[PDB]
Amino acid sequence: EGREDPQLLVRVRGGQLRGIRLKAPGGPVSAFLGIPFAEPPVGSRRFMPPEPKRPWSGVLDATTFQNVCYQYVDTLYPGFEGTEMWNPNRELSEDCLYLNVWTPYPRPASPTPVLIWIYGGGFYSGAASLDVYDGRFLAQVEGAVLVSMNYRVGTFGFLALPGSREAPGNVGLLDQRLALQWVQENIAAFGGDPMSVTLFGESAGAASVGMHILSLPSRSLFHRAVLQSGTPNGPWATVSAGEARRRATLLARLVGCNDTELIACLRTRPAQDLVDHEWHVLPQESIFRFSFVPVVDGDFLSDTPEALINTGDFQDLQVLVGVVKDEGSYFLVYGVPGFSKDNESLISRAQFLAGVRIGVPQASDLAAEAVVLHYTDWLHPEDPTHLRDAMSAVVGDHNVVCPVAQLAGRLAAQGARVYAYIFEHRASTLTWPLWMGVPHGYEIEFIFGLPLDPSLNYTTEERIFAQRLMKYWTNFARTGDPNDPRDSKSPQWPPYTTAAQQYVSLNLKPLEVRRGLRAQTCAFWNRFLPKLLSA
Amino acid sequence: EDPQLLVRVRGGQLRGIRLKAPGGPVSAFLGIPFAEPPVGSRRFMPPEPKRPWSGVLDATTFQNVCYQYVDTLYPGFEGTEMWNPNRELSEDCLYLNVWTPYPRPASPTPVLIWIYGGGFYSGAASLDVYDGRFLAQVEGAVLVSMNYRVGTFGFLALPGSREAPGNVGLLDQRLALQWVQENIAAFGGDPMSVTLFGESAGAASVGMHILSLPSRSLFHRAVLQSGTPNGPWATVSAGEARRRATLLARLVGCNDTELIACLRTRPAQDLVDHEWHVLPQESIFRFSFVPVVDGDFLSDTPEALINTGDFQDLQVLVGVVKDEGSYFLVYGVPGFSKDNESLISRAQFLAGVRIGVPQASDLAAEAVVLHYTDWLHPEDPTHLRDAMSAVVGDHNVVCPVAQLAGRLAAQGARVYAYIFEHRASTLTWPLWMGVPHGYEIEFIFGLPLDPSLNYTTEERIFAQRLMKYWTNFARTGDPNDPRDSKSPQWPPYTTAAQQYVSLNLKPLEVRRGLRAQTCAFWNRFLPKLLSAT
Ligand SMILES: NC(=O)c1cc[n+](COC[n+]2ccc(/C=N/O)cc2/C=N/O)cc1
Ligand SMILES: NC(=O)c1cc[n+](COC[n+]2ccc(/C=N/O)cc2/C=N/O)cc1
Repeated sequence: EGREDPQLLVRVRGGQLRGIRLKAPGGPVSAFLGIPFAEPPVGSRRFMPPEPKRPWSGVLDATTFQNVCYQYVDTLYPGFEGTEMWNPNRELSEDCLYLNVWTPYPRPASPTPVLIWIYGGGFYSGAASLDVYDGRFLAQVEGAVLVSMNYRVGTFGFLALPGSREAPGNVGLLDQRLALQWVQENIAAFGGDPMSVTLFGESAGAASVGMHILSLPSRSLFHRAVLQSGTPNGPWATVSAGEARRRATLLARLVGCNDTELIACLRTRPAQDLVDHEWHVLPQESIFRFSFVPVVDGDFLSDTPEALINTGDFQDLQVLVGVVKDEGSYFLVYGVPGFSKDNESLISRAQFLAGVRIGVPQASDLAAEAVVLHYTDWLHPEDPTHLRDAMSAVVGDHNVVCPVAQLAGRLAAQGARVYAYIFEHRASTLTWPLWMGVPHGYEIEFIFGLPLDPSLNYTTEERIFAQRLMKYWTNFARTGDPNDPRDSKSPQWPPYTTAAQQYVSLNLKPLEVRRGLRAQTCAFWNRFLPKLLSA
Repeated sequence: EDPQLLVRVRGGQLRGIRLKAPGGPVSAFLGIPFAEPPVGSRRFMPPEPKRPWSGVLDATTFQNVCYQYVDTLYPGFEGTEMWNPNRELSEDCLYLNVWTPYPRPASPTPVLIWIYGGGFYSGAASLDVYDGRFLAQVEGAVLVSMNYRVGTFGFLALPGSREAPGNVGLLDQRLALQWVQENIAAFGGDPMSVTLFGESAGAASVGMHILSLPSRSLFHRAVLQSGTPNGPWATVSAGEARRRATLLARLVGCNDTELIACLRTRPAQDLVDHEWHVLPQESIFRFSFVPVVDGDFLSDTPEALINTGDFQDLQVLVGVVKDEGSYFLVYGVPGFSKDNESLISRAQFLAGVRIGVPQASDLAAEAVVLHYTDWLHPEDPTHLRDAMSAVVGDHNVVCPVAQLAGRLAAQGARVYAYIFEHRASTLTWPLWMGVPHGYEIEFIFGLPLDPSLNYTTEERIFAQRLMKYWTNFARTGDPNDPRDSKSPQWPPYTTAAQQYVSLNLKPLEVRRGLRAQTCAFWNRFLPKLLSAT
């Protein structure tokens, strides 16, 4: 204070922050990285809801990203950029309840709609500091205020002994909520408009967006929601209390540990230890299942997300939801024998039948067989390309595409304004093999405008496309309508309705309007497969 | 005394009639007895060979139609009456007809034996659509069609009983086949090129002869139009037969002997009267008295027999029409009538599915419903109505044909498949029914060649192709024109390629996968579903 840049000093409820002038392609952005928003959920506060960050004295340095929440680091393909980019890029620490604010520089004159990013990562990983989450471009180019919060992933954030006091579960969501509160209270200090807060996120982040939609206390904290390749409903995003309990207790067992005693013990265990074992607690060989995820606690989540979407009403809600061309593929290389990033993963019907059990771990044989039955191309039932692609499709449809359909469906049905997309563009920079197509999580860098960074080798059409997506997103943030209110030479993105089921393709090509998110196959997943469990 | 019209078969002498076919004359020997009238004590009994007769049996007129339900749902309406008996009903109806070229062909000629449909409860070999004159004249075929007992008379089985062993309508047919073997040379027929062909139940029977050992020496090729021995309707288990028999017997006021005797006492029409009360569910495309897995004629389930059989010295021509199921929707599926577009509501669809797949558990019905629902257009009646048509067609004919065509090929039979896509210009059912069950027969039999029938000339030409495929198939085991390169070729249906041709007014187009996905559902998952629940 005195010699430094007047435009980078902001006070927030917790006290004084000094941010950083960051270079974006189009010019400078204000950045306030690693702002604490909670008391470090450390020591005795492990598993506990976050507590509001106690005000600090002097100026907090908000110039660099803070610690990433303690998490499993993926090491299946070490060195590989396609997994590296998701890996923590800051120190792993339980003290990681920090959030990031990008805004134009200078900060916007008039209150500016807020985008709050919630990262995915299966609820066991992710960090708002990942390069693909860099909000400088949306800040710079769209003049948006962008906020991303770390929240506790894995056990630290989602280990629950439901009903207990010391590990009530969902605290990762509560961290998220707490940041959302933080934005309400503090965002105006940055020229953010607390009255125009959009949540967007992807994979688990989307599920988290969704759960905020579905959780009353969160509802007053944002106005519009974007769920990219994630939904709070679906087989992966939550667990029953019983399952949470069973997993928490087994994880306990596995590290050597009445809920207090158990949790107390868990709290004496080193972070790493918990991480080291978080994945041993899954009931089956699974892909796209994660150990510690939001629990249906009958608190944060009053009931199952399934119920909550089926029955709640979503009047004041505008929701942009969508999927990528290939939700499944990514998950295939991490547990489905046959699959790899290093070959074309042409599998056998055996390997498929197998992968279906892994992909749909919750399936009884009959269910699994229905899956196989549905996805087999009965012309080419032995066809490795088809089976590989089917396997992709199964995992993607089951965990992402169909829940998204269900979600957009029920949401529209219940008077929410829903825009739907399928993002069909494969980053020209993608390092995954062509077979994986546009895999889970690979629209994010476009939404964020990474292509705008010339030093990132994206093609010029990827820059144009990036701005387009950024337009959509920020338009949607701004108005609850991704559409450019002026510009109408460009085709409209109709709301997804139950009657029309319209959604747009997001390619390099202009918006193509399609009907039915896998309407047919999703009938299978959303309508039939449930009934096949009931017997 | 035209000696062309004069044949001596084993049983004595026949006087045929010289019939005019559009391109010349044919010898028709109609009303030829091939079994002792299955009357009186003989009712429900296997047919015994007709006793020899004195003098010259007038064989110029069709004989009685086997005693069957006459359909009344739309009286006077050509669309239904065309299937109704066009002769006097009578249990005394074990006669076959032979058309031949006139003159009697010089060299032994491939015989096609037609087995009519009629759900095993009706049909007759005298109906115009089974007129063998065209195939005799145009294609030089010796064409035989028998009557075989239908309904209770042909198929009321008290399995294991002496006096209603079951499958006697099939035995009737087997007898006609023996009769052809024993007699057809006398007509110029080649008892070494006998091709059975038939539709609906006529196909199931054709298939049942494929599946029945005694029948195998009685034909070489088989053509199964729009029906199969496998599948939901063509057979019943012994227990279900017994059940329906005993039930029918209850309904007409009656150990097996003591019961059959009583059924024996009953005027035909009394049996026919109650023939329908005996279906376990409010069904469609389900018939009360059908061949029974008796462990005898059918040593095991057609599925068992088609899964496990060896079929490598067998050629089969199988196919379906575009709308197998539609026809059946008007006969018990609320909301369907030939007298509107039958645009149904979602509810009527879920309902018209427990009637179409009557044996479905709610789960299986739901399975069917979710499968057939166009989720882009979930409530659009045009779809629901077509899906209904589809459900019933696929369930009953298409997919059964699929499994059959698949199993036969797998197990070494040479198989040709088709989907018949041409709707007759003269069709009397409304358009929404498309190409209903049964409506390729007119074409195969070459009826469009009779100019007085007001078939378009493009249909005349089509009929001719079909007759040519069928008779080529009859001649050679291969429907393809054995000299004629300007194609395309009808490839054998194989389990790999699953190729089959559309028969329509365009040239053959080869499609692959006979509703592969949908039949997957029907032939793979549905069994598993009910096979648990
Ligand atoms: N802690 C866990 O539950 C866990 C940890 C690691 N994996 C495997 O990491 C592979 N991987 C890598 C990236 C993603 C994407 N997440 O949004 C998902 C996955 C999981 N597939 O089953 C699964 C579960
Ligand atoms: N005896 C019976 O089981 C019976 C009698 C009459 N019908 C009604 O006739 C309508 N109909 C008319 C023609 C056909 C075609 N058969 O190949 C089939 C059907 C049956 N649909 O459920 C059905 C069963």
